[PDB]
This record gives sequence, structure tokens and C-alpha cells, in this order.
Amino acid sequence: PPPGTPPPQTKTKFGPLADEDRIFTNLYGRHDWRLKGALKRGDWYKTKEIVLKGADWIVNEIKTSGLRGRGGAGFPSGMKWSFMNKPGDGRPKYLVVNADEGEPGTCKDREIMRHDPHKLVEGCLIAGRAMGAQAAYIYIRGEFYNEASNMQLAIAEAYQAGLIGKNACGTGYDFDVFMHRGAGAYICGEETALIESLEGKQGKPRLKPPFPADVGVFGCPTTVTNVETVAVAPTICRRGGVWFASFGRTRNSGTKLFNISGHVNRPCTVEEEMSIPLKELIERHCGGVTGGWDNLLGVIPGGSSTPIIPKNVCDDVIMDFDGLIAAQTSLGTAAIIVMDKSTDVIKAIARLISFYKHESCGQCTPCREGIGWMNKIMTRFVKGDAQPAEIDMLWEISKQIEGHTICALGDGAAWPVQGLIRHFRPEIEKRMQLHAKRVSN
Amino acid sequence: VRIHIPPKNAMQSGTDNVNTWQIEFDNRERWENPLMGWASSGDPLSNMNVQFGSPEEAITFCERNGWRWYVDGAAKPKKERVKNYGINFAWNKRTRVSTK
Amino acid sequence: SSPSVVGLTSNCVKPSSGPVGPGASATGGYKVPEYYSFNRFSYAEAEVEMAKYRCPQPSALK
Amino acid sequence: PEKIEVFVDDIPVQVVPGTTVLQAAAQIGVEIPRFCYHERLAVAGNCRMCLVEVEKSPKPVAACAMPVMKGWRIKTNSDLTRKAREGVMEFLLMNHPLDCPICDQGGECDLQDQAMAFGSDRSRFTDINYTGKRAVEDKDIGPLVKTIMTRCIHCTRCVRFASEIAGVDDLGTTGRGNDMQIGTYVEKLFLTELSGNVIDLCPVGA
Amino acid sequence: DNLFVHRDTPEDNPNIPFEFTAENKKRVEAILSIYPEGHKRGAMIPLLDLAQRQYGWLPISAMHKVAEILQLPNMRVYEVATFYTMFMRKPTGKYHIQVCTTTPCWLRGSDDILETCKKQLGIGVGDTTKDRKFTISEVECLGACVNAPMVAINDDYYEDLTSKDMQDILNDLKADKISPPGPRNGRFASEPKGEPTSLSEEPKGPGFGLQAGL
Ligand SMILES: Cc1cc2nc3c(=O)[nH]c(=O)nc-3n(C[C@H](O)[C@H](O)[C@H](O)COP(=O)(O)O)c2cc1C
Ligand code: SF4
Ligand code: SF4
Ligand code: SF4
Ligand code: FES
Ligand code: FES
Ligand code: NA
Repeated sequence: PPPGTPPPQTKTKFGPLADEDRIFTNLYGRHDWRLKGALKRGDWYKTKEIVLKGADWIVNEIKTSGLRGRGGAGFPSGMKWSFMNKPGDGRPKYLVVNADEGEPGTCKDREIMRHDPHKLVEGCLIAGRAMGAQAAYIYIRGEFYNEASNMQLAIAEAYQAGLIGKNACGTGYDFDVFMHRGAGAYICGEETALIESLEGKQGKPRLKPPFPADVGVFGCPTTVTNVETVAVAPTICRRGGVWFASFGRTRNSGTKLFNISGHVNRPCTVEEEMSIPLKELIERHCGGVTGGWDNLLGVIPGGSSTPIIPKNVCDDVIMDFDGLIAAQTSLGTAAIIVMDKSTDVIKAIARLISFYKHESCGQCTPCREGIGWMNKIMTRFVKGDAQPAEIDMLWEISKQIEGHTICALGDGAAWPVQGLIRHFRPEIEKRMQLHAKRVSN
Repeated sequence: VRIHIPPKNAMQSGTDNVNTWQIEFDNRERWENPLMGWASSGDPLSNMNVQFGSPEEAITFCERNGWRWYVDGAAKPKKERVKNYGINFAWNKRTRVSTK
Repeated sequence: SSPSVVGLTSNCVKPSSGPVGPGASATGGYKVPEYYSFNRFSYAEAEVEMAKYRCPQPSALK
Repeated sequence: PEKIEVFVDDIPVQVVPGTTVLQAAAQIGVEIPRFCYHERLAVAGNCRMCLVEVEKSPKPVAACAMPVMKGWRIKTNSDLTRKAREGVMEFLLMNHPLDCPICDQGGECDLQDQAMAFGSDRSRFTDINYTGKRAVEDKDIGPLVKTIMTRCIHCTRCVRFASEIAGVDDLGTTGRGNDMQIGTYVEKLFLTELSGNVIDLCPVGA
Repeated sequence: DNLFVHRDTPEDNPNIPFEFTAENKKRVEAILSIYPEGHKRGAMIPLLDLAQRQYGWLPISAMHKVAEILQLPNMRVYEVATFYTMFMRKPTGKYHIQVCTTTPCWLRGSDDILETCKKQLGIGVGDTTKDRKFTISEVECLGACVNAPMVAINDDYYEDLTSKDMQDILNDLKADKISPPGPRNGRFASEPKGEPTSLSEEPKGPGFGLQAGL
């Protein structure tokens, strides 16, 4: 079989995720996160030997792994790491790890940087050789200050142990890792917008093409990759790509982090096999919805920029890329936001629309001020001060913003309203109808 | 008589109003009107304007009516311009934009 | 020891002051005192340390 | 190099590789609407008015910035392209300040002319009666250029010109979202022998 | 009420003097030596951030100093300093209370925390106190959604707050006495409260389940 052929899945249940199969063994910070602690977990083990296999060998493992990006787009990593492997230029090459964690409801990236920073630094090297990058930049939120220092502490340890820098891991490969604390801006988690911030410009997303693999930071080839993607990169090499392909459905291999926030009894972050049924997830680690499963009103599968799904759909959903697309919704960042029945769904969504309005970079016309329109519309819906015909208009405005913007933030801001109108339209109409009686009477 | 293409409006980007050749006569005298101060003139042809498809037709029309004519140089077709986007983000070249 | 931590100027506790934060401790259930024990200039101070180990780096100049 | 073949509205064209869709359609004689693209300024994709359909593609592609690829069938006057332009006009004209009678650009305004040619005739902006439109403070740029920033459509022609042609780098963009504004942060004079040319680039009366 | 236009004020005018301390000056050299030789304006965000930490908030006289370091037009700094949100261009004081208010912090009772903060300090959102010690200010999402509701104070994350435990913090801070940060609801960090469910088994250790092909 060609190198890019993950083994077909052959399981019919994806629920356990045995403990030894967990990737991030120090997720809850129950052990020493230092180099001695991580070494006892084998984080920097055989890193020389993996690197000297060859970049081409490393990539074919990743395609065999069938690892799709955890950042939120989900584009297969294998190809993504192969575009930058083309030897066409004599310019430097960079690997920008996107540690931004802007999307609401998502805390997973914070875990990987407090208690396993060395796993990320380790992953930079293996990915670094695959791309052949001269150095790697870690872009971290401005608000994550302590995590940045914590991450900085791990990097300094790596340098003194000889793992990175000149003769990284004794491979003869020269690699330097840098941290770049970007200031507070949700938009900076976008590939091209991230590249612009590192250049020191305002930080507005660029157009594609040219893609980052051609011009990136400082106009040089780059590969912007999320931390979870990188942090899993070495453990794929150690434990085989085929092993990872064992989990998850046929085209949706791999384990995933699920930040289950919202009205749940025991909100937490838990690594779990992807393609697990959602019900089995909520009632296995988080102790169920507050008022039992019957009080569920719908969840947001991927944090904001994911259409809500009502209770009935949740009965049989599969937490997976393909599985959720069937439900007219996208997995996104895997963050779940449960919502009890005693929740003003209109006011919940209206918050997210206000969130995007506060985060649009303003560069391109639809999202600059098209979102400003929906924010005004949704505010009046919350009060019920609107005519029922406005519902179809609000549906209409969303179609105009989708696909006409530069970055995917605009597409993100349109999905929540489409999910709202498509499932809870009767509730919106009732709010208006009440507003008619109280104001008229 | 001046055969010419009407000049494009610098304050706009549309062009379909310069897709013709034209004739406009000399710009003879005007003066303030003694009573109300309007503009006055004794120049009937000064008001005039006709459209054509090419200067050859325009010259042909002018000769057939005895007018004296002279043609403004036809604007040469604009040279090709590259207008690439990626060069705005260049590694060692000066084309790199400091704004966005 | 070769793997020395960032200089204690960048670590608040310098290095132990009993349990800190929500219960994080050296030998407690949550073994990461560093996260809760950084100076307000910790990140910047660390940068001065790593200059020694960071190798030369490219130039776009002419 | 060798001319690439591309069809705009099903009419074959020959273009050197790297040509933009907007330029390729110019050869036929088709003028796609534009606000941010200017022929003598760096390419930007802010306005999204130049959006155009391409056969078998997931979404519209900005004509000004898309480099033509062989075999494409661009569709300028299609239903999808028409809807795209209508959407953006309906979007650009929300917060424009309703000043045409007192605006110098009137009768010479790109936002007017392109609204007639492509935009819709109605206005769906019901929210005039609840929260009103946006209004932005004015700027004192100097004795030559009057400035009414509430009419700006953020095309960034002014910013690109002053940075690229005049090379002054005193004008720029501040803020984000709707509260974005173009102009000096601290009141200054935009002093340059070429200062006048800004007045011609700004397609609206800002 | 934040404005993206600078107006002359006694607290904020360019004629105010500002300079990097001798300690901080050595950090600038470290920062500038991190980006390629020809592209050093990527240090602008680190430098601007390093400026306000030395000053609490970011005056215009600071903005020029950064430009002088990088040899840029003054406005290229203004654009960047005005885009990102945590650059406080007006005086903030000492404590800048960062209260998340978006979903799911809103779902887990965030409005109460915001209300109590205003009442206890008697100020409005996005505003400072007379002594310039507190400055309540809503924020959008601090990425601690799991441990919601949560508040942040100038670097820290006080997660799992309520009306009671929050006023404990304000009572401490008003007393000038440091307080413990981190989650308040008997959870160390992002763990499911109570008995654990995963990772209870020991980490296997190095070399387990290797490819055996190196
Ligand atoms: C508005 C916006 C914000 C984004 N924020 C993040 C983020 O915070 N972290 C992340 O990993 N990807 C984020 N992305 C997705 C990135 O564009 C990109 O898909 C990802 O970083 C690439 O790495 P991946 O292969 O792991 O997905 C964002 C995209 C958009 C449009
Ligand atoms: S969609 Fe919004 S955030 Fe993205 S480029 Fe356009 S204006 Fe900026
Ligand atoms: S710039 Fe605006 S106000 Fe002025 S003429 Fe054009 S549309 Fe009317
Ligand atoms: S002021 Fe005029 S030229 Fe400048 S961005 Fe606004 S509309 Fe465009
Ligand atoms: S002309 Fe293409 S986006 Fe403006
Ligand atoms: S919603 Fe409050 S930290 Fe994310
Ligand atoms: Na103008």
C-alpha cells in the first residue's frame, strides 16, 4: 500500500480508551512536570533515533496515522506537513506552533502547557525535522502568562540537557525554540493572522494563496500547527502510526481531548477516544447533566463557531468529524457546552454573536460590519422586540457572510445563528409573541 | 475640430464612458451676462458633441463636411502589469508592505 | 547538574514556602509549584538566560 | 512564458501565468466591480466586492487577488456572483451616513454608481429605528484635505498610497471591528507634495 | 468608553518622560535578538508589553520609545498598540480585575460575580477607582472555561468563584494581603471534582509499546 494509507478501522465500539492508550499521561498534573519527571515518563526517549530516520520516513508515519489537525479545521496533517517538505527554495524554514486558545469553551491547550511542556518541545523537534525547519516559534495567548513562563522554564531545561540548540539530541540537526507572547486577540489564532502578528504587523489575516507553505513568517515557508497536533507527533513515531489508526473510525483516527463545560455536574477535561457516542462520554467522566439527561436542552459540540444541536439529535450523535457533519454541525475544537433546560438559549447564543463582534479584525467587509448587524438583531430577539418575519432575514444575512470573508472567523460567526434558527425557531417566535402582549397590553 | 477620446474621470474606476471617440469644437469666448450674471456666448457649435467608433471614421466624417480637424494621439494600450499578491510579504525584497 | 531551572530570580518562591495556590506542592497531589510561583517579570527575565544556548540566526540583509 | 487558457463567461482567453482574474476579464472587456483594488497600489482584499464565481469551487474567489489557473471557467454574470455583490452592497451601505446631498463626491461616487449597477434596490436595515447607524469622529489632516471619516468604507486605498507612493507612513488603521478607524492617532498634518492624490483615490467622500 | 484617538491629558502626553530601566534595558537586547536580522519589528508586541509592565499602563511617550528602538514611523506602533486589547492606553491603577462573561462562564453564574464586584468596590464596568487600585473590566474568554466561573487579577486565575468566595478575595486585596490563586472548589486543576476516573494507573514509563523499528 502507498505510504498515505491508514489501516481501515475494524472495530464497532469506541468507548473504553484503556489507560495505557492515553497520550497525555500527565494531563491532571499529578506527577512531576520537570525533565526528571517527564524522563521517567519517557518523553525524550529515542528522540535521536527518530530524527535520523529521515523526514520522509516521519511523514509517512503521520499519513499512516491518519492524524487530522486538532486546531479546528481538521485538515489532514500528513499532507499539511508535506507541502513544506518540498525542496524549492534557499530561504530559512520555520515551524510556528499555535498555542493560542481563544475559542470559548476550550481549555485543552492550557493543559498541554502546564503539565507536559516537554512533550510539546519534544514534538517541535520531530515535526521540525519533518519540515526541515531551522527553528520553531511558540505563539501563546497574552492572558496565559504563567503558562508562558512555565513553558519558558521547560525550554531552558531542554537547552541545558542538550536536547535542542546546537546538535539537538545529538542528531547533528540545529534547532532553536522560541516563545512569542502575543497580546490579547482572539483573531490571532488564525494561521495567516498568526503569521502577521509574528511579523509585528497589526495582525489581520492574509489571503490564500499564497499559502503559508510558500510565504509565511518574514516571507519564508512555514507550517502553522496546533499544540495537540504537535504534542502527539512524537508518540506517533514511538508507538507506530498503525497503533494510532487503531482508534477512531476509519477516516477519523486518534484520541481527542474533550473540555466538557456547561451545565454539567462535574465539568472537567478528559482524553477520550474520538467517535465515542456523546451520551457515553457525558455520563462516564462528568457525572451527567445537572438535572439528569432529561433536562438537556442541546449542546455546542465544538465551542463557539459550531451550530447548536437540540436534545433529540444528542441521543444518537457520534463525537467525530464525519459523525457530526451528518448532524449539520462540526466537531471544531471538541469542547462541549452542555445546556440545561433552565437556560435562555436565545441569550446564550446572543452572547456568542457579541463575542465575535468583539473579535472581528475588521479587515474585510462582511465580518467587519455584517456581524455588527446580527448583533443588533439578536439583541432585539432577546427582548422579543422584533417582528416574526425578521427570522428569515437573520437566516438570510448569515448566508451572505458565509464564504465571502477572508478568514474563517466570518464563517464561524454565521454557524451559531443558523443552528439557533434551524432548531429553536419556535422558541424565538414565542418570545416575540409574548413581547406583543406585554407591550400591547 | 478636435478628435479625441473623452478623458476618464480620475475620481472613479469605471471606464465604459471612454469607449468612444468624440469631436468637440474650439472653446470660443464666453462672458458674464450684464443683467443677471449668467454665462453668455454667441457660439452655437461650442455646444456640440458627436460619437464615433474609430478615428478613421471621425476623420472621414470631418472631411465630408469641410471642417478642419486634428486628432489627439490615441492612448497606447496599457502595458501589462503583474500585480501579484504574494510579493507584499517578501523575505529580502523592498516590496514588503509595512501596513495592512 | 546540567539541567538547572531558570534562575531563581524568575521563580517566586525561591524555591519552597510550603503549599501554595490551590494546594499545589512539591510532593502534594498537584506537583507543579512553578505555575503559581512566577514573578511579574518572570517571562522577560527568562529570556536573558537563554541567549547563551540560542545559536546564530538568519539575515534578510543585503 | 506560454499563455494559459481560461474562459470568462465561456469565452476563451490567453493570459500569461500569474495574471489575476480581474485582469484576465479586463482583456475581454468585462469590468468586475471593485473598491479596494487599484491598479497602481498593492493588492488588498478588504472590500470583497470583486467576488466572482468559479466553476467547481467551494466558494467565491476574490477576483482582484486570485491568480488565474489553467482551465477555469470564471462566471461573472451568474446568479451566485450577482447575489454576492448584492450582499456586500447591502453590507457596505448600512453605516454610510446618508449624506449624498451634502457630499462632494455625489454624482461622482463609486459607492453610488456601483450600488445602482449591482446592489439591491431595497434596504433591510430595520435597526435604524432602534440603535441607529455608526458615527465616527472627524480628523484634522490639514489645510488641503477635508476629512469626514463617517463616510469611510475602510478600503485602505489612502493608507496603501501614503505608505507606498508618497512613502510618508503617517496614515494608518487603528482599532478593530466596527470601531476601526483610518487616520493619525495623534493629530498631525499629512504634509507631502503628493498629498492631493489621496483625494482622488478615496472612492467615497471621506 | 475607550477611544482610538489620543487627546492631550496631564496623565498622558508625549512630553512625559519614560525610559526602560537599566534592568529592563538588558531584557530589550535579549528580545531583539530573537527575530531575523532584517525583520526586527516583530519585537514590537514584546516591547510594548514589556513597557506597560514597567508602568502599569501604556502612555504615548512609551509608544515613541519603542519606535525609536526599532527605527520606525511612530504610527506603525500606534496601529499595533491599538489593535490588541490588553494594552491599556489609559491609566489602570494596580489591580485590573478581568471577569470573563461569555458562555460557558455565563452559564455557570458569571453575572453574579460581576454584580458583586461593582457593589463591593462601587465602580462601573471598564472603570477605575479613586485611588487607582482597582479597575474592574469585563473580558471575553480567558481560556479557563472548564473551571468557570473565573476571574483574573493582573496575571492570575481565580477559578470556580461565587458571591461568597469572591468577596473574600476583594476583602483580602483591599487589605493589601496576597491571596491564594487557582481554583477554589477543592479541585487542583481541571480535574473532575471528587474521585478521579482517568490516569489513576501509574504512567507506564519509557519504551513501552515501541515500534521496535526505532
Ligand atoms: C478566527 C479563528 C481563530 C482560530 N483560533 C485557533 C486557536 O486558538 N488554536 C488552534 O489550534 N487553531 C485555531 N484556528 C484554526 C487555525 O486557523 C488552523 O486551522 C490551525 O491552527 C492549524 O493547525 P491544525 O492542523 O491543528 O488545525 C482559528 C481559526 C480562526 C478562523
Ligand atoms: S472575517 Fe472578520 S476577522 Fe476574518 S479577515 Fe474578515 S474582518 Fe477580519
Ligand atoms: S460617499 Fe456616501 S454620502 Fe458621498 S455621494 Fe457616495 S454614497 Fe453618498
Ligand atoms: S478614508 Fe477613503 S481611501 Fe481611506 S480607507 Fe476610508 S474610504 Fe478608503
Ligand atoms: S477589489 Fe477585490 S476585495 Fe476589494
Ligand atoms: S468562557 Fe470564561 S474562560 Fe472561557
Ligand atoms: Na474622494
